[PDB]
Amino acid sequence: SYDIQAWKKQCEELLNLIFQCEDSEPFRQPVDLLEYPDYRDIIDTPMDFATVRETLEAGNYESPMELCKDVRLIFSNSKAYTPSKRSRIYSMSLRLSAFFEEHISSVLSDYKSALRFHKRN
Ligand SMILES: COCCNC(=O)N1CCN(C(=O)c2cccs2)CC1
Repeated sequence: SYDIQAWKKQCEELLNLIFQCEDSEPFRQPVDLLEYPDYRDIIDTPMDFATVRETLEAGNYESPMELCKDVRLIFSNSKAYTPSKRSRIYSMSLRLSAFFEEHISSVLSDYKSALRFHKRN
């Protein structure tokens, strides 16, 4: 299954599955500072799923590993901001992270396999 470009549409599909999840509700767009005045005291590099989709659709990811690093940053930002491990929004992040990781694993494997096949000779 050696298509080097297949990851992109697979990532567009998994973003659609994430935008149909109620658990993505907090992570679709940026944190408003009026609501969270200290957010940028704690979080150096904001990230949200609309920004990930924009970066993909513009052609500014070279690999699904780059997309995966930004999605992971959405979840580490929630872990760094939460004042408790049992907050609503951090709890939503952990379920959404599990869903993401379950679905991205074959996208990554298939892409890495395709590059190795390309380089074989
Ligand atoms: C509806 O969503 C609006 C945009 N998102 C947003 O305001 N936030 C998600 C990122 N945040 C967090 O993960 C945490 C908050 C409380 C604990 S963690 C901080 C608030």
